[PDB]
Amino acid sequence: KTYTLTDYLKNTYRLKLYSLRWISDHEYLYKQENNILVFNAEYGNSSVFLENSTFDEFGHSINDYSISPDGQFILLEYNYVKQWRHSYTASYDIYDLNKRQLITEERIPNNTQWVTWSPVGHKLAYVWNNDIYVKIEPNLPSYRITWTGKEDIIYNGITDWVYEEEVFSAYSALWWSPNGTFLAYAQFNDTEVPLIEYSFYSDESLQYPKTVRVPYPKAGAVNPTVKFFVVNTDSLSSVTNATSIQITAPASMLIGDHYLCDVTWATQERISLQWLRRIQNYSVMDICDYDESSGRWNCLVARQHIEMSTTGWVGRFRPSEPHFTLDGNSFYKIISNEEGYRHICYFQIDKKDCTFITKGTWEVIGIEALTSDYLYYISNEYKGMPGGRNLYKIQLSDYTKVTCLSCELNPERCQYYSVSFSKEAKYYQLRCSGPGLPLYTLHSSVNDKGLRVLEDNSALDKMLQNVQMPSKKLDFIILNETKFWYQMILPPHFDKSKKYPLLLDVYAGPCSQKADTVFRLNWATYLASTENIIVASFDGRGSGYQGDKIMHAINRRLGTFEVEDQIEAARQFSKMGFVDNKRIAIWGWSYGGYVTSMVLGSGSGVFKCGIAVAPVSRWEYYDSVYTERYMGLPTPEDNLDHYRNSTVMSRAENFKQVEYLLIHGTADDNVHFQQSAQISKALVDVGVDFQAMWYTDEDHGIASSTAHQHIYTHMSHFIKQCFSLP
Amino acid sequence: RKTYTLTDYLKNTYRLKLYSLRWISDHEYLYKQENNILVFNAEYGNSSVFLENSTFDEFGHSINDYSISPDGQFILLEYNYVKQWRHSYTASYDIYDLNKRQLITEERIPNNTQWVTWSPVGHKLAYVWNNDIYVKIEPNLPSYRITWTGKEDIIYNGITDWVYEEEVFSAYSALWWSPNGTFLAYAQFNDTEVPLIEYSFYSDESLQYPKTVRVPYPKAGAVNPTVKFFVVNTDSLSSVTNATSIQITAPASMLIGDHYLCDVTWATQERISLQWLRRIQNYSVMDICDYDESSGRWNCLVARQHIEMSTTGWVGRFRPSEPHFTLDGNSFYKIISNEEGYRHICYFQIDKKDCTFITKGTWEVIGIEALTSDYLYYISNEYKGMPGGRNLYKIQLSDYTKVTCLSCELNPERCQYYSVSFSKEAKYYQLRCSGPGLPLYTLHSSVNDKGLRVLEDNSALDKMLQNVQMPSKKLDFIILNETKFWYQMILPPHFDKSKKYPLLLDVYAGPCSQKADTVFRLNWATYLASTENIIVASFDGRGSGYQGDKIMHAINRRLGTFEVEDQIEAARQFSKMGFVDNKRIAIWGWSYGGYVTSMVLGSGSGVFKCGIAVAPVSRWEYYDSVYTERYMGLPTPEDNLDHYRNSTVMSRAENFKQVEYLLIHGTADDNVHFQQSAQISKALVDVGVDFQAMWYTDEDHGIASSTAHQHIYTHMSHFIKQCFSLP
Amino acid sequence: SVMDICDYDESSGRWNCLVARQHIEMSTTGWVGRFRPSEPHFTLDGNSFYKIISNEEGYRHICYFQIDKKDCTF
Ligand SMILES: *[C@@H]1O[C@H](CO)[C@@H](O[C@@H]2O[C@H](CO)[C@@H](O[C@@H]3O[C@H](CO)[C@@H](O)[C@H](O)[C@H]3NC(C)=O)[C@H](O)[C@H]2NC(C)=O)[C@H](O)[C@H]1NC(C)=O
Ligand SMILES: *[C@@H]1O[C@H](CO)[C@@H](O[C@@H]2O[C@H](CO)[C@@H](O)[C@H](O)[C@H]2NC(C)=O)[C@H](O)[C@H]1NC(C)=O
Ligand SMILES: CCc1nc(CC(C)(C)C)c(CN)c(-c2ccc(C)cc2)c1CC(=O)O
Ligand SMILES: CCc1nc(CC(C)(C)C)c(CN)c(-c2ccc(C)cc2)c1CC(=O)O
Ligand SMILES: *[C@@H]1O[C@H](CO)[C@@H](O)[C@H](O)[C@H]1NC(C)=O
Ligand SMILES: *[C@@H]1O[C@H](CO)[C@@H](O)[C@H](O)[C@H]1NC(C)=O
Ligand SMILES: *[C@@H]1O[C@H](CO)[C@@H](O)[C@H](O)[C@H]1NC(C)=O
Ligand SMILES: *[C@@H]1O[C@H](CO)[C@@H](O)[C@H](O)[C@H]1NC(C)=O
Ligand SMILES: *[C@@H]1O[C@H](CO)[C@@H](O)[C@H](O)[C@H]1NC(C)=O
Ligand SMILES: *[C@@H]1O[C@H](CO)[C@@H](O)[C@H](O)[C@H]1NC(C)=O
Ligand SMILES: *[C@@H]1O[C@H](CO)[C@@H](O)[C@H](O)[C@H]1NC(C)=O
Ligand SMILES: *[C@@H]1O[C@H](CO)[C@@H](O)[C@H](O)[C@H]1NC(C)=O
Repeated sequence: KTYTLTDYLKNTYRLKLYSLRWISDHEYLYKQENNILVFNAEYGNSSVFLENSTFDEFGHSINDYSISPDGQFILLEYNYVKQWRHSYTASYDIYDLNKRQLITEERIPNNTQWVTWSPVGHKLAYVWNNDIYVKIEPNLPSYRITWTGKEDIIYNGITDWVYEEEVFSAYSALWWSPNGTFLAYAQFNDTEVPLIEYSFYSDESLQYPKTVRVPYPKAGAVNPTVKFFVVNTDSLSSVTNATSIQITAPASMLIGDHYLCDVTWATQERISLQWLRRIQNYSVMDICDYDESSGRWNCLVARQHIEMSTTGWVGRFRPSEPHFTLDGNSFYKIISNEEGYRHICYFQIDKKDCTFITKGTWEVIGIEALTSDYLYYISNEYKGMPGGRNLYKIQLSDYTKVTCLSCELNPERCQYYSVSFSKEAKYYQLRCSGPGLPLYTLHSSVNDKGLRVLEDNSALDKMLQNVQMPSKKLDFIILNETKFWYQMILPPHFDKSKKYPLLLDVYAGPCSQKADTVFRLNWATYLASTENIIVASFDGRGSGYQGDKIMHAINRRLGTFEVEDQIEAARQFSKMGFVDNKRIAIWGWSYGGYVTSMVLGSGSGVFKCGIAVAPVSRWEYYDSVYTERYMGLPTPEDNLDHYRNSTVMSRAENFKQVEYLLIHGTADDNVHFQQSAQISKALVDVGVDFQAMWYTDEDHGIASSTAHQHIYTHMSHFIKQCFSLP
Repeated sequence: RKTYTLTDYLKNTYRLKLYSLRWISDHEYLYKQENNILVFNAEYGNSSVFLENSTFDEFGHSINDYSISPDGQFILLEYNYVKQWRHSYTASYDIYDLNKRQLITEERIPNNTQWVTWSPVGHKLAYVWNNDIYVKIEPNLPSYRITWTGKEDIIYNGITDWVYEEEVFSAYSALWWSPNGTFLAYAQFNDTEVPLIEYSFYSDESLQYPKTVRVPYPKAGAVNPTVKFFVVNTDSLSSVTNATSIQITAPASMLIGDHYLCDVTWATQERISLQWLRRIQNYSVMDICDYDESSGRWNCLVARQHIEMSTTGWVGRFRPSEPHFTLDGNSFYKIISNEEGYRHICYFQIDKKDCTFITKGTWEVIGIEALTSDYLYYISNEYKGMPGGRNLYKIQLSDYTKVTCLSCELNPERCQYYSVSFSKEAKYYQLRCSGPGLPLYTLHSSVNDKGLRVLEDNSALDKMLQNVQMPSKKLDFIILNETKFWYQMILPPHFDKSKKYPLLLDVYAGPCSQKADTVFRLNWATYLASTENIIVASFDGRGSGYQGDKIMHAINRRLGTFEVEDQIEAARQFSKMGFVDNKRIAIWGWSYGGYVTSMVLGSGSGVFKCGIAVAPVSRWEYYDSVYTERYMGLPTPEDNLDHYRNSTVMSRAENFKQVEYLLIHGTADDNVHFQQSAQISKALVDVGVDFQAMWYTDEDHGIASSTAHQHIYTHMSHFIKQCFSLP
Repeated sequence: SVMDICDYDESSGRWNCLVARQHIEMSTTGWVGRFRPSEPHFTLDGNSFYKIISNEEGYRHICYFQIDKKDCTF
């Protein structure tokens, strides 16, 4: 038997996880059953901590919970209503975590946007109607920090649509000081930001469709503006409104449109801020000390470090974050070296030049932990594979003596790692993501030895024994003296003397990686296991984790090299002799939707057919922060010419050679239906037949249980027919 | 050799020729030739060139349409045509003088003018601009502002709001001149509490943010626009003072709740008839209103009121029918359902309560086309007992039993569908013939009744078409409970009853619909029948029109029931007929038809393999109030909510697992909103049924754009071909 | 009246006057200046300037301004 569509859609063969949240440097929590238990590692044992049926009589079903770092209060989250990718709305209730009695008075209000404990003690910070509130005790009246909060126009301590999606990847824009004395926050001003407007059809009982109006800056439009503040949570009278000390952006930033792109505390009294110019090739970091006598914040002009880029933009998606030594007089941050590669720099607060603590033809992925002895980080060095993740440990006292940690713990099963550290890194967890079944293991960083297996996924392993699973290749091809990596999802009982159809699974967007060592049970698994379709993905120009030379390649030049490199990919695959040339398809979601569209638009005649889900159609339609990073401004004096040369509409005439499926959710707040509306219109006008599917009230995820089920069924029907599959 | 292909249909290969004339006097009409516009003498035809097409080019715009003043002195010129809804649009206007030689330059008609009309004699103008009414006594003089209240999307003076345009007046105009252009009567519509349908218009790829279009549109049960009525006196317009308009208020029984103004007809120089309709559309009232000098006001005497009601259904076919006053205005004729339920001509006296019927029978009068003093002229489907035929009749007024069929016999093989254009006092008439053969336009005298000349016999079209293998049309009936129900079939050429043909059921099936008729058409079906060998059939079952009230009011308060079942029963009778492949029977429709199709596909009947729904209604709460409520009453617990509730297509989603479905809809459909199809797709996704969708960006209800018209038919053609396993 | 202080940004090529370097001069008893606001005399480094302004007794005296501080000293 094979891994069917219903198997993927009903999640029969489930990957097991080990999610743990460290309350301390010793103990973590795990939902094992329905209820929460406290685990250790010092003698190794564990005990039952609390039940989801200690709050059975609560009345509601809790969406999430939160522990107050001191361990005295639990914060229960229910009435969850989703907004965008991260933003949402909930009701919150607090318990005296000891007595497990509900805190009855001064309750946190319904319709709260964000809530967060101080890193120590049990202070609260919440956002409600775009305003910031603070609760020193979970049973005392809140202290109202901001008063400017206005729906859709002024966000205090939460992000607007674009800062949520592209800049912070979070709703909240609040940052407590290490020891909970100071609360920093951003305030976003959407006043002149244009609204995207779209209909929401709602339940069928809704007679007249609603119009949703999100302030959303499309490429070139009036962006939001941002101010930054710090407030002292201790000294906080009720007799007088709380005064909030502003920190303005540096001069070189105030001179034109800009973004606040990083917030990192250093000590109780030191905060660091990274600002980005709207043209995202220049970025500045301010370090700001508190003044005990002023009550104010001073960022020294000489202390300003600058992150520049003349080959492309800055960062991978945003400038990298700093990690501060305990004294706060020094920090490490991942940056690009003189020849492309992204490595860790040791900055001395009181000067300009870092020195690189790493070098070579491989990028560092992220800094995971810092002690005053070593520095822990993830990279793709092992076996010079960019699609692999391994955990490394570098000695601060000697930068040349770098010991690996994960790489060889299990080489065959495990080439892709992530790590969750304890509260001071006395222990750490390893998520192995593949290419074998995910493996979760608890280690001690004391003597770097392994403690125990947390999840070896043998349960899933056992019921995958009588399934004919797809296999997976992961290898490079050389193009113009460059290693370009691809992956293949090969059908079981693969026979390279046979000719298999192929689906090119494309994302291809800036700094992407579709060819990795990650193990996945997805739609491609069904396609190979059942339909005997090879599913392949190729990391061409503009993909990530290979240096600035490959990644910046598409700078100001989207819809070119990454599009062209996807076609060349197929040519290479087919010319490996196991591919039916006559049956090659292409598909992608979001950016990949755009690339698929572009390829089917290119007229190369490699591709028989293709699917594009929520594609971009022309870059002016997508949002400023993302689009402008790689494209610039759509003005005649910048890149308006190329914005025009990259629209899918302009290639409508070419879709006559291909069978095409275009799918889009009508309530897609991210990639707007508009984009697909313009593709279809463009196609109609040249007289090309294609398939279409809108999804009423689905967003960019098309993630409703029933919609998800439907879109994959539909696409399966499409691909099979295109492929003459019975 | 060859057949009627898709490109044929789509590229308009075999054109159909019309003869679009405009009467101007009693003996003369206008036609266009080399683009040159000529006047013809009906008696002789010694036709001279009226206005050669070289006069308007250096003038430098696009002459979309034109209009002569009735006295013949001035030509109105329409340009910058920008469409609103079905009828409503906006344009710039220049006036051209024949006598003074050149065009007018001073006090010019505004850009963005909503509507323009001449007085019925002379050369007065009345126009609406920015929802307000203006009058030009002389094309060159300043205009007198009649109304100061008009506010965009809210107060509509002399033009209709969305619903009144589509549903009541089938016009953008709410202006009616008195016969000799002395009085200007108008309606004012208020949409203050009318909710707005809102939808994205996407425009050119150059528009960065989609525009939200917003339109006052009462859905079933929603707050309706209100209506007031006025008459102004144009001869007594003062420059020094604001012109006063006299309000005629609706009768007591109408103000007692929501209502509509449905009809406006001037009777005489100083007499107007107004028909009002209750919101529950089974009770309507006609007011005859006379001017009174010594008061200045208008009086509609209670004793001259005329109630027109229905207990089986609604009043009228779609609206109460219009009066036809005798020259002296003391009497009128109108089509009303009789005691048998058949629509016939009733003769009414202003100063009396009962009418007397002057036609009767098991058939219906379609329209009163002319009324002289010797003859009533009317179109009916009496001939041969074919409800799908239309012929011309004259009633000898002096003895209404003496009736003559003017068109029946002229050419009974070629011609059984007719319409008529009468000259101003009916001295002459154009007869248009629309089927079953090729269209035929003929010009006639009323005195002798002799045919004068063939204006257009489509021989040009006949020439090419005898090389093409064309489908026949069979028009017949089947008997269901000793009731005849008619169908038509577009039969592939060389049709063989030994063979089993795939069948496509072409469905409208709205109230008072008629899909089975004698009209000749060149459509998508002509292609399916000729090229693909699909039998396409249509069937007029219960709810359908021109066959009496018993059949038409059968769906009263019960939409999405009998008209749906009768479509299913049709196909059954069509299989049972012996020349139909059971395994290949599809169904498709547009508007109401799209609703029926969807309702049939979800039926569980299992008769139908696959179906196509274009811009369907999904549930009746989504459609406009005056159409829907005519048939459904209000969606309330007190009226007809349960049935609104049972008659949605969404509640049948589960059953779509049984058919192959294609659901198509334009996004800028202001009529049946894209909403309706959004809710269908969503209901289908929710029960895990696979269907096919196609949205059309910025298209409206007609999906009428050149390229979008071609696209949708090509798309449908592929769906049908696959469903029927055609290569 | 408002004194803007504008710097040439090298990478830009453009000129920029930061709002925090804006200096306001106004009068409640009449017009600002003798016939126009007074001209600034900058110290060599550009960071400071002297200016004749009316003092709180309506007497025109030399005030010492810092580019960043709103308030001067006479
Ligand atoms: C978010 O940004 C908005 C600008 O996009 C800010 O709104 C501006 O603030 C000004 C002061 O409140 C407005 O009015 C000015 O008021 C002064 C008072 O003395 C008058 O002299 C000015 O003539 C007057 N300006 C005008 C043109 O009326 C601005 O008009 C106003 N701009 C807007 C709303 O578009 C918001 O205050 C800001 N919010 C926060 C808290 O940062
Ligand atoms: C259009 O209709 C509205 C009612 O929907 C009328 O507005 C009312 O005006 C009267 C004044 O006599 C007020 O008492 C009401 O409060 C108003 N209603 C609302 C909610 O606006 C208005 O009179 C109508 N306009 C015209 C031209 O007749
Ligand atoms: C991890 C998924 C993701 N995350 C992000 C946000 C970060 C880049 C910060 C991570 C973005 C940027 N909006 C996208 C994205 C969306 C649309 C397009 C045209 C391009 C990129 C995606 C892809 C997706 O939503 O499917
Ligand atoms: C002849 C065209 C037409 N004219 C009219 C207007 C009158 C009935 C007054 C004549 C209407 C009524 N809105 C419709 C119609 C539209 C939608 C629906 C659900 C039902 C009926 C159509 C059908 C169409 O638009 O194709
Ligand atoms: C929130 O929900 C409802 C208000 O409709 C009410 O029963 C309850 O008191 C509210 N609770 C809080 C925490 O304010
Ligand atoms: C705080 O500020 C707001 C408006 O700025 C004001 O209305 C309110 O009274 C103030 N509250 C206190 C306690 O001063
Ligand atoms: C209408 O439009 C044209 C072109 O903009 C212009 O010549 C004319 O003066 C405008 N207005 C009037 C009053 O017709
Ligand atoms: C007529 O009425 C309008 C609006 O009521 C008023 O403003 C105006 O004074 C009058 N028009 C003239 C010019 O007499
Ligand atoms: C038009 O009709 C009105 C009202 O009957 C009357 O005053 C006038 O005589 C008529 N004018 C002409 C020219 O017929
Ligand atoms: C008989 O009456 C009608 C005739 O119009 C027919 O369509 C229907 O099937 C029958 N009715 C019932 C309920 O038997
Ligand atoms: C960033 O990009 C621009 C546009 O290509 C380029 O001219 C320059 O290198 C950078 N601009 C600035 C102001 O730093
Ligand atoms: C400037 O003058 C105006 C008008 O005389 C007056 O309202 C105001 O007092 C003055 N403003 C200032 C800033 O003194």
